[PDB]
Amino acid sequence: AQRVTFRRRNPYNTRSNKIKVVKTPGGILRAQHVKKLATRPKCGDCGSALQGISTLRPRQYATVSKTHKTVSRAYGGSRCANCVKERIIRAFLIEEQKIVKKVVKEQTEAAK
Amino acid sequence: TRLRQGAAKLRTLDYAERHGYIRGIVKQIVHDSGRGAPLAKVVFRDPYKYRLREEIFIANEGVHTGQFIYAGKKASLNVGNVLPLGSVPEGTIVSNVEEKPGDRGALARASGNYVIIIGHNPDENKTRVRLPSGAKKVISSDARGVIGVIAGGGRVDKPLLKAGRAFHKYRLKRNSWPKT
Amino acid sequence: AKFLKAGKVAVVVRGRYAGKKVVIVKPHDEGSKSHPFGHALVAGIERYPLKVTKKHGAKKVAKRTKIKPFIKVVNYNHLLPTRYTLDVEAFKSVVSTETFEQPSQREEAKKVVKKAFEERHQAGKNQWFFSKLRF
Amino acid sequence: AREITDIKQFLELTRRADVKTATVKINKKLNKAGKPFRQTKFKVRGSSSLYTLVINDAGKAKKLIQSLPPTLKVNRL
Amino acid sequence: AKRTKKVGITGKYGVRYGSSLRRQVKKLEIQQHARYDCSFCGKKTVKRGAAGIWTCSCCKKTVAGGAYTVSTAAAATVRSTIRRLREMVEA
RNA sequence: GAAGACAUUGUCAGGUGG
RNA sequence: UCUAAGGGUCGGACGAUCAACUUAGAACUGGUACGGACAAGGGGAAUCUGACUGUCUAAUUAAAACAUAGCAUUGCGAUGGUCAGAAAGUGAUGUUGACGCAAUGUGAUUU
RNA sequence: GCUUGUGACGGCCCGUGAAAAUCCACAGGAAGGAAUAGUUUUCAUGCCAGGUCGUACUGAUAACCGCAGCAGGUCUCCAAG
RNA sequence: GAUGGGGAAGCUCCGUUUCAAAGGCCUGACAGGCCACCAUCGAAAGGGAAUCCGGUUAAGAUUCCGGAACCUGGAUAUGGAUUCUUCACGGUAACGUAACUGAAUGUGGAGACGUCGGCGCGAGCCCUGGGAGGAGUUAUCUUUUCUUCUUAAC
Ligand SMILES: [Zn+2]
Repeated sequence: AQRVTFRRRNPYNTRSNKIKVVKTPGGILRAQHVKKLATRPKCGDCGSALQGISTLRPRQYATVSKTHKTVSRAYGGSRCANCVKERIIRAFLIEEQKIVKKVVKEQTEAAK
Repeated sequence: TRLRQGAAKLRTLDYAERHGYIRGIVKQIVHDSGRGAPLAKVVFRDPYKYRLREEIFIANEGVHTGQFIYAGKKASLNVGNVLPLGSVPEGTIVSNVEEKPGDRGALARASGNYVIIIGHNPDENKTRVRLPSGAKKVISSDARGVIGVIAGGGRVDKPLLKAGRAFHKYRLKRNSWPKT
Repeated sequence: AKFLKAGKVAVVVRGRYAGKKVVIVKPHDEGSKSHPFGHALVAGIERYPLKVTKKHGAKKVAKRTKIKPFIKVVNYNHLLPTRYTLDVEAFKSVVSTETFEQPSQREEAKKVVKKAFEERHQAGKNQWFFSKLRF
Repeated sequence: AREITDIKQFLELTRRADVKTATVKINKKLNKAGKPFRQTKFKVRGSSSLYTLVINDAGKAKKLIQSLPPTLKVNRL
Repeated sequence: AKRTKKVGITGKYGVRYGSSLRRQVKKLEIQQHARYDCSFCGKKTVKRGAAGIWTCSCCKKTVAGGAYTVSTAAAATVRSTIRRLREMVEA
């Protein structure tokens, strides 16, 4: 048992000032300052986790290229792949029902 | 008042509300920090500029997420919606009602409470409505009120059975506890 | 009845072309060895043509009316039918079960349908098709 | 640092005008039951990233040491 | 097994706070923590939280309700009189 | 929009009044 | 010093290999002492009080005192109730609204 | 096995247990641009630069506060057999 | 806690976006047009861009030395890709690859979030088998007892 020193000046067991231990070449343990976790990005409609995307820190997204923060189709880096499917056919069916109300209103004004 | 998401307010009496209606949509239903009743993040389309205008209504019972609200003056009588009180007959139960038109609500706001229109003065427009206390009061029609009771009736029936629960209660609103 | 036909129009729901309209050319109700399910060879577009007005110039409309076609195989369930239709006889033989290979085939198959959709959209027939479904 | 699998990729990193200096290392390891064989490690100072190449054969090492340019400054071990 | 005769579900609190109060809090405690019927799914997977709310994990939908129930008798009667009065006033 | 020569504000005089 | 039970991994009724301390059971033995040290509840029959966890008179008092959830009453519908400011184009409760806000006697229960 | 981190679950409440700077994406499509040549610097390579201040030490029955080198007090991590 | 403003005999006070002409652009021929805030201060334990090892001194090191990576902000050449079908292709789809333009405005995501319980996973430490080295007990027994056998950032 060797005992380990915080390398940073914060002594406390905060959310951030976290400690993973790692053994080294030179034969003395030291502490190693892990940083906080990522989170899955989420669905603006579903509230669900969405795939293909790298869970990265928010400024850390600026380093990676377009692919890792994206998928190919429309609504790529924001949506579920099922919430898109729901809203698209919503937009199609009620677009058709606009024509339904068109034929209704032209029918009754033709009657008038 | 750290966590209080927003005042349980109404929309303003704009041209749409005053000469028509508008369709506005709920997005979620959330528990207020230190309130007997829940609230509702509910959104509209600002008709003067291109954006979705958020609003914070109080959550009457029966209403679910994924719901629409036709609302204004020409709105069909249904739960969750809102009207100025002239178009409805007597007996339509409402809540969160206004004292003056556009004050965004003083009366009938608390949990499981409501008010009961009983009368109309259609000429020289007013409307007669009873309070939860029961005091009758007649007010102008152009002011508004949401359909239905505030959700959460029967919050009061449960006892608490220990002091720590009351401390957790009265840490949130006001330090009016322990009382002498 | 099998209201799905090959003079038919439909929409994509998945796979990099959703929110874009397509047309069927060759249904296979029980599929093949590959694509082992009810599928259909289809074609559509990838970049809708932008709208034009009075005051635009010939060069402006020429830039705006460029259009990107595509061809793909799809499960039926990943589509949605549509009451509208389109004339299909022009590009039947260029596409085939083997046309989705050796893309020297594929790119000429795109170019024929590019010219076809361009000549169609000019003097626009199936305006509803050629306009973008919004979402 | 980074590793290489293709020498036709490799042989221009040594010509890319960032390198001034590179080196060779040799390593004594044993394959599965095998026999103790020396193992060459050609390393080259790419300034943004060190590029290496691990090689077990010595004839290939003699090939590459001669194939590389004369002006380039190599060291050993 | 039914491990007691009359104390039932509120037995964790123990011998404290009086039987007349334990009865009422028991009556409400069974009501709050049970699972209730979804209007949309038709499933007994509807759970409350943060009192006032009622939430079906199946189909993810949420609804306000009573403090300790999905719905009240007042909810029932205002629903019924609304079903009346909508049809009456509309026509 | 409400309210309007009243309110109110500035100044004076009764009852009550730790 | 022994016995039994409690397992994995590998093969098509069971078998080969691999490893853990948990309990139970039967003997033999000696200061007839063995949780051996250290650490570690004394218990019970009657009477009265406050319901309880809890809080304090540091520096003479740690309760039969204080709060507590409950019960019942009373007031207020916004130009409102409580409360404050040198005065204001002031200010809290209040991002609230009678299942609320506030002051009451009293303190679980049966009656 | 001990400590610690994370994950998927569950309970828990009239308690449901923060906001902002910043970063990214998406829809949207003003507009720009090649054929004898451009466009892409969110891919890879390649070049220069990163300023001010703190940083020692003890952290206690001698390094601080208690008139003091006072059997007192002061938040916290590592924690073996 | 300023300014606006209003009070206060007055020192200075109430208030913090409100009884305000508060500020800047975008083309484009001094004229047209769009946008809407409001200051600012307050955490060396909250959020937050990015670093490790070894060595080194009488005394410090994620600071120096030796080696090896990363972040941001710049300019700009090349490679690669896309294109005469100008803004890639593939895969049913989940999604992928080395990239694969894009403003104003809008929407969404991260940052962004409780306590306790049990269950899994892995890290470190502990027990230790065999082997190779070094030390020690050996009047007597012990193929024994102790220590070393490690490997970061990225
Ligand atoms: Zn449901």
